[PDB]
Amino acid sequence: MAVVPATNMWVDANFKETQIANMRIGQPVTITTDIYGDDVKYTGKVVGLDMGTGSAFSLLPAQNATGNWIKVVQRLPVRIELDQKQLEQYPLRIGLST
Amino acid sequence: MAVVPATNMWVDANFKETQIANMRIGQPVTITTDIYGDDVKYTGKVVGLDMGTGSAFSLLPAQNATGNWIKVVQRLPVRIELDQKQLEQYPLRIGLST
Amino acid sequence: DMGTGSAFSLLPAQNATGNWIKVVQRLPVRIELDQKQLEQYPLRIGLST
Amino acid sequence: DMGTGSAFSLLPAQNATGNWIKVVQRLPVRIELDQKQLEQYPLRIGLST
Amino acid sequence: DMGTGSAFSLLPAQNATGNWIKVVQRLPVRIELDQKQLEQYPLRIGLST
Amino acid sequence: DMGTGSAFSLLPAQNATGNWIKVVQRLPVRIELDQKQLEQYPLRIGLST
Amino acid sequence: RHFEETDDAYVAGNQIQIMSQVSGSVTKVWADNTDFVKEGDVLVTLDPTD
Amino acid sequence: AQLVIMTIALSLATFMQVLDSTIANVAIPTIAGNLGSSLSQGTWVITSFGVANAISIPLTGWLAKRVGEVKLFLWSTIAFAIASWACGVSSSLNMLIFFRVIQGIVAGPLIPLSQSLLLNNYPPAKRSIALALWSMTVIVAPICGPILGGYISDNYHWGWIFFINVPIGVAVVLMTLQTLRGRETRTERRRIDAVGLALLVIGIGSLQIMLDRGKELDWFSSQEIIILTVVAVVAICFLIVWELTDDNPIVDLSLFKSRNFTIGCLCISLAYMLYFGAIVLLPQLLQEVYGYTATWAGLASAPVGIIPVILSPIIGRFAHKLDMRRLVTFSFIMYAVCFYWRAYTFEPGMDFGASAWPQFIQGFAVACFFMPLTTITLSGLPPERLAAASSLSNFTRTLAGSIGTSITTTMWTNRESMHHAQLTESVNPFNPNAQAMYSQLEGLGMTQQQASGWIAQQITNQGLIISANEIFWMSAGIFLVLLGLVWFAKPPFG
Repeated sequence: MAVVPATNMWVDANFKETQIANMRIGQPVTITTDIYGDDVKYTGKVVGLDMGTGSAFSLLPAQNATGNWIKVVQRLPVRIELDQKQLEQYPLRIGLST
Repeated sequence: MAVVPATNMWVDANFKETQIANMRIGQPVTITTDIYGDDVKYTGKVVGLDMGTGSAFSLLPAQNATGNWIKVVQRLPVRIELDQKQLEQYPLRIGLST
Repeated sequence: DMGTGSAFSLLPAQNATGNWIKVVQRLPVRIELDQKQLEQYPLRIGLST
Repeated sequence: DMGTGSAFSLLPAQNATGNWIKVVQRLPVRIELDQKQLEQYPLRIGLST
Repeated sequence: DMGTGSAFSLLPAQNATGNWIKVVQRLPVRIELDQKQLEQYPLRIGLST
Repeated sequence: DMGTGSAFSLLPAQNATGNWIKVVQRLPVRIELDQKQLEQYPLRIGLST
Repeated sequence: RHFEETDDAYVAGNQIQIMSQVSGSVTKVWADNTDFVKEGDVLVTLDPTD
Repeated sequence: AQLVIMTIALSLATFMQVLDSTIANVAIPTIAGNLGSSLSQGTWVITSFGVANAISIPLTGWLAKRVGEVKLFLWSTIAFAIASWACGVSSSLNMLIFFRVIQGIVAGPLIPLSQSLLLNNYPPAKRSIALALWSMTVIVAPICGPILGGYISDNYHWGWIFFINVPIGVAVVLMTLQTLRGRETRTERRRIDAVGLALLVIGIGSLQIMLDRGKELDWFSSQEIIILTVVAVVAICFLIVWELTDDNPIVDLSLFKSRNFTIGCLCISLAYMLYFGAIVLLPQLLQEVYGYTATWAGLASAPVGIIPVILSPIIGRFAHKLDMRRLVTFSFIMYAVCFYWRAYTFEPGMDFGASAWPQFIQGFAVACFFMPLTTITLSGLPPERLAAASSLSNFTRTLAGSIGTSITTTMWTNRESMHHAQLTESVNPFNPNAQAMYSQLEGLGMTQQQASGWIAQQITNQGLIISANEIFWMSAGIFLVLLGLVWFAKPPFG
């Protein structure tokens, strides 16, 4: 089975390569969810950016060998840490959009 | 071989993330199945809500990947419980829709 | 049977593209045959009926 | 052969899926080819006929 | 070679399906090359010809 | 490199299948970057240039 | 602009796949889906015959 | 009565061409296989007809002014029957290409000449009814084709696709001779312009070749496509400059001086671009991503003809009390509704009914788009020029259809590639519910490489569905803007 602790949760924000620049550690963030709508806000901070784009560790070709090659803008995940006093009263769940 | 008991059964709801803000544990619920029509109404109770939507537990998670022209909304299964006195009178089977 | 076709699938129906639409489900029923007539007209696995 | 191609496959085609449409079924049949003529006209595996 | 490619493939070809359509088969052939020519204009695996 | 991406892919390309459409191939090439300017302007794995 | 936005975000967390340190057969199961379990609680029990 | 028999005959004349156009594209795989050729090699059997027909359609009026409309109709019908027979009994791919070229060159004067004859012969008291009846045959044949084409492909030897046209031509010629006797058209001899013909041939042929071959050559990354587009653009520019200055009209461009004609042509051409670029995907999507057969795939588009086959007379009967513009607007809104319907409802496990209701809805949209817009297009022009106007309208419409197909196919494949790239990322180590899939696969005995291929195939299918639904959304959005253009046309309708 699985046990899912509901205390320490973060957010993974996928930004394009165009936006990754100008993002440093510790910058303020504001996160709004859909289950709670706009009636509740969240505060957080940048923890850091990842040294990989997801496609680094993929086990399969990104595109088919038979087909041609088409340019696709890449995305790079960013770790954002939430404040824990808001989760206890407005809890979240894994995989919700924001 | 697989042995499948016919005594205790529940229902997985798969609600939209945008309509679960106000559900609680123990709220009443009524269920009508497409096998017995609209003349056999079950009654149940909300045991609890799951953590992890439906995309989080899948190999190919539908997501708002950058470049997508159509936005998507996730779903989060919630669990219901059936009154067994009704169930023994009108047996159900796994996978039936309601 | 005690489950529909999708419930007891071999591999999970892979995650949809983001849309979901209700479709009717189907449940198998095991029908016996008269053996005395199979010998006159044999069948084979996978023939539609 | 005692079984259709849709069955007897690596993954037996799963009916009862709620999106089922009827299609004809094909049953393989084995044919022995005169061996005195293969030597004059060799054949290969997978050549259509 | 002794197979038409579709017979000798990573995933075996299924032809007793029902949605089968006829397509031309292909058969690989082995060609030698003069090594002296390759000495001054080298090739690499996968280049088309 | 001594091979095309399609030839040396984790999944081979199967050209002897009849439903084959010609496509220009590509060959990987390695380029050495200077490390002195990497400190000033870091780069991540997977970015595009 | 001074801001950067993205709708490709998703909440994330930790998950542990409970696994046994030994082989055997099961005789009890102490929890089901949507059950609160504390650290140090028994979740499964095996036959101690072997 | 003679009027009804003539109507049937001309309906058949305009029906045979649509049947022949639609059936071949469905039958191309088996035909290509039976003659020892590949799909790319065989698809030339369609491009040749496309080029020939594209050249032939603009030239209808020039031959009409000299040979005579009735004689041209009869001769073209007999020649088309003969060409279809010859194609049916072919025995090689090259011979098939030759006879298809001949057939396409012959068949050009069918649709516009038939429309002109029907419009003129009927008394003005029932012009609207004649036009309404005509629009039906162009809306029903495209669906009546693929079902029979698939049945013939999967049951009998090919060649019977091109044999059915023989009896249709025979009936058409017999009825036309028996009914049109004495209703001849006045003729006139005039000098021939050579530069106009040469420029038209070169330019339109180059455009058709470019459109039909761009995909496989990755469009502008091939020098051949570049030279083709250059020659096409230069030829068209010079021809357009010349024709407005030419004394003898190889192409009658004076019709563009009418505001109604310009607006109607533009609206019909753009709407047809969207329509025909959209419908093309559905058969391929069903056959490849869902496992449908050709006959089943064609059967999924039957519910489109349920509505028009009823409402067409009613619209024709009551045309006296309708501001046709409001019908065009309603049809555009109904086309947006249908495409948005498809956009938010396509799923991997969708039954036959999930792709049959939207076409039932699209029936209304198609029903109220051809007759009103064509009535506006040919509004107020004198009876003698109806031939040239029809030729121009058909030429523009066919160009729009080809352009739509060319754009849509490339968008579909490219967006599929993008989605494939964005999906395969999740399949890596360090991921539960990713090693579990491998474990279950190896449970069934598949190797590691085979399991990887299977996962890749599934990702491909999902990407195709997503990319296909992204195109439908774009088409509906584009429709929403094309709505208001139809209001620029004055009301001289009559």
